[PDB]
Amino acid sequence: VQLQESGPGLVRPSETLSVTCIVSGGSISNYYWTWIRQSPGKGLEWIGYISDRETTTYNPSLNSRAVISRDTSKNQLSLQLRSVTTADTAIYFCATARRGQRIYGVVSFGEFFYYYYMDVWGKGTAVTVSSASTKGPSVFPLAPSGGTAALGCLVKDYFPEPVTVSWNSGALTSGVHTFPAVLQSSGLYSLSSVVTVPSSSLGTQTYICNVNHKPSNTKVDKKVEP
Amino acid sequence: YVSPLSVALGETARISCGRQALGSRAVQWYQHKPGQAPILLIYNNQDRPSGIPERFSGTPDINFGTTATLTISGVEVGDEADYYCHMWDSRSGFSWSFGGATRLTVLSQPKAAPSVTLFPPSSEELQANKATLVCLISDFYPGAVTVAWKADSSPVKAGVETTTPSKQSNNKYAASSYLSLTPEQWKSHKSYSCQVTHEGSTVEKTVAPT
Repeated sequence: VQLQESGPGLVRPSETLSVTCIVSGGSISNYYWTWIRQSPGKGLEWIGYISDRETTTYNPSLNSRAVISRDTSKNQLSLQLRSVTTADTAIYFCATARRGQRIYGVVSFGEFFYYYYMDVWGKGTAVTVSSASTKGPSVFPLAPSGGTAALGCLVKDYFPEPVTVSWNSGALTSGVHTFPAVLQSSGLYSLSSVVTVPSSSLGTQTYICNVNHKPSNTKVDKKVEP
Repeated sequence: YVSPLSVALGETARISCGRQALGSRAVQWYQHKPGQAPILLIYNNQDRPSGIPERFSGTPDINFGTTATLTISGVEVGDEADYYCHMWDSRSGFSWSFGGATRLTVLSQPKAAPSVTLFPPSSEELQANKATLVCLISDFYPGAVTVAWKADSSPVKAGVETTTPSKQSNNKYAASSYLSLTPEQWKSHKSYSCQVTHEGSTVEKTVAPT
């Protein structure tokens, strides 16, 4: 099955976080579904799950701040977390959950237990809890010898993480490297994405980078030229 | 939460569960690499999902006094990741906690020299009244690196923000250093340089207002 999350990317303290998860290639009806999160310098926290009967159960450590739902009409799983605080900043993963039974003796004597395993998961979605507003990234071309030249885009001063970067969509798949971002003292983020190209194919060929800052949200393209 | 374990490349790594079961158990093992979806590796103590390499193995609950352990034979640089042991047993209750992560570091991969690309301020940024020099360092191993900046013959001590190195999708490190100048400063010096020293060797690149 395939899962992709979507989000606010920026949530004010004391407001309600909200994330969604679309599912493909499996019917939502016949399974259990769950949410897990990871916060900076912490571990994976199990939020809670929904059953095929649409019943929900949750970690007490969330303190009933969490609520999890299904929308079969859109095949979408969903989650709200009310009253957020900086500690609720996290990447939020949606996953499938299977139930299995460990039985050590007699059923009737209740000598068995259940357990869940998450077998299919999403990539996560970055959600940040901050007062400040999304800031779009101004993006600058870094212009283009080994037989290759280097080509890049500077994606300056955005908030919060993350930022998507693409080149031409598919055709330039490699060799392109988008670097981890730098966190400025300002608290802004900047990253860079370069690709190595043939000099011969400079001046005949064209490259631009698709920069997405969904939290801004902002969108842009740069045509890189010497 | 993180418990480091370091292992020599190609040997057998053995990660113990953080919890010892009170009662007959069902343990799951999860692998999590930074920036990707976690993966179920073992379920029900010893069961491996299709597509998980038989290199991974768990301990069956035979009722012997044996702690849950993940065994990774022939550990590869690709097995560097976090490993959680989700422990279910009969006297502990519904276990909401995934537990802490054992962070696995695989050691003894070959030394790799850094590639270094140095970009001057865009003509755009200059007309946006800003200037930032960009130094990209990749393909190195190990991950400790010194980046230094120079304006002409003297070492710039500030305006410099450099990321902490981290492994990329070719298992080698990458880092970026940014030196932000004002246009009049850029046009002030004949030349700036970004100098990287890795494992004792220093190489350098240079740009100039043109």
